Amino acid sequence: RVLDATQLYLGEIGYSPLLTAEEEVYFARRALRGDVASRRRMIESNLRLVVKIARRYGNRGLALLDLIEEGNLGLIRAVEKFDPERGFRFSTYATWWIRQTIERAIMNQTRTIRLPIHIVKELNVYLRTARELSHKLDHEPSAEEIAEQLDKPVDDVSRMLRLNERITSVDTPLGGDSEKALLDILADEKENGPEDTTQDDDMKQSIVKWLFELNAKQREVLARRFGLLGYEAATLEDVGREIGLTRERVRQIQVEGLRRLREILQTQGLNIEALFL
Amino acid sequence: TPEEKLLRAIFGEKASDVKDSSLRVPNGVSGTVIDVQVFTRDGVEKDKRA
RNA sequence: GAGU
DNA sequence: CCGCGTCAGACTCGTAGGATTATAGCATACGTG
DNA sequence: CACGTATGCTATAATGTGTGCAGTCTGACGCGG
Repeated sequence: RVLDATQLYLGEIGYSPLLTAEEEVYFARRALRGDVASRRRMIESNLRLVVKIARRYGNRGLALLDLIEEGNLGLIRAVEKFDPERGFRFSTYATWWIRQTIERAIMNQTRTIRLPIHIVKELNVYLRTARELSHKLDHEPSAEEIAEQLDKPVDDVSRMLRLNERITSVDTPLGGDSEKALLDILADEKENGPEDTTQDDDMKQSIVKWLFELNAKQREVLARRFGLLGYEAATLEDVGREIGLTRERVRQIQVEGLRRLREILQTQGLNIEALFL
Repeated sequence: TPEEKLLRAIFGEKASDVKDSSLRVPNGVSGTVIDVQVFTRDGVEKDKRA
């Protein structure tokens, strides 16, 4: 049968009767009182207005159905805050709430990276200003030309235009040819290299061998303090407390062990110096 | 890594704030630089070469 | 655009 | 049967980066140094 | 208190969508009337 979401929804809204002013006022008095039925009937009678407005605001923000739902949410706020006693029509009041809610929704949801309202609205004034500038300059405006117009920092303008940089999909295939996407080219920069992984093995293992060259006392002090062969980087007090009370002696043996390693390096450092790239 | 902690303690050589992203000749291409062109934004202090 |  | 739908349709190489729009204006509200 | 982010309200009437494309390929194998 008829399986479009949109068509179904529009049909359902169609089958609710439109209200006159006096009717709206009567209903709405009872709605503020909390009639339930009254609220429901006013909402449903005025859904068609929502769709008329969402039709306008759609275009490129979001799906029509998405706009319709957000619009409905605005309409509900309007029904909650309507004043029947004031002579102004409901549709006039509701229009404000519906437009408001739709716009706020499209300021948030539209952007993959959620941009705060303040930033978004700032950025928009930069845009509208750019448009006026471009009309009269014949040329689309520079960052500094827009900044000179606003009497503001170029850094501000630049940062905002950077945020406006819209996303590219990683899956989008490249070159007008359904050959291969961005993912196919894009490296993992963090993940080195069997080269790099094997070099860390080599490094760590060369340090073990070097540590064993030194005295049993120096090697143990270095191992425990660095957290190298131990588990935790034991502080001066921890290492001293487990061995030799003198916290000061840990510093002494440690620094002594580093200087013996310097000797090994000046002798056999011919391997160590090549660790500098 | 604890190893580099120990090593940088030994040599001092505390590693600096700046890295290295210099543009270099792609490997096995080789030739003569015949022209250079520089583009700076409107506000940033220009290079001496520019 | 290059061999199939 | 007829008709409407879903499913397949060679292998490596190449080139090059890249597109669009627009969301008011102001006052209060919530969380961090 | 301030700075960054959020939530909020506005009152002439206005009350069922459309829009941007798709271009029709092909021989086979199943699935409700």
